Amino acid sequence: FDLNDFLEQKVLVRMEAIINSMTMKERAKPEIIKGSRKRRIAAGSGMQVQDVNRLLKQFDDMQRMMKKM
RNA sequence: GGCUCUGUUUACCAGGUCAGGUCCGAAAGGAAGCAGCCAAGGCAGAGCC
Ligand SMILES: [K+]
Ligand SMILES: [K+]
Ligand SMILES: [K+]
Ligand SMILES: [Mg+2]
Ligand SMILES: [Mg+2]
Ligand SMILES: [Mg+2]
Ligand SMILES: [Mg+2]
Repeated sequence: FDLNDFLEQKVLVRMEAIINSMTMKERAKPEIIKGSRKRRIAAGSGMQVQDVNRLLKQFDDMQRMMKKM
């Protein structure tokens, strides 16, 4: 379960936008998204880095649930 | 070394086109710009000079 799976699953638009600014490697392994990539993704999606942090957290909470359920 | 062909590789760090998202505007209209793709660069094989 990665960001591609989360992608398929104005807030929803904002969330898809952040994923749209990512490279395929970032969507496949979100853990590689550190400071520099967050900044690139944020500016590229018209968001603030804090918005990218919230999206990544939500993705993480979902991945954790899927791993279980 | 150079050029060409072919394969492959490359988040951002002055290229092009820029979906989505963003920004300015009441609108008409504009703008910046990530991903992708393209170009280009990296690593090689081959050919030519
Ligand atoms: K090549
Ligand atoms: K682009
Ligand atoms: K952009
Ligand atoms: Mg680039
Ligand atoms: Mg550009
Ligand atoms: Mg648009
Ligand atoms: Mg408006």
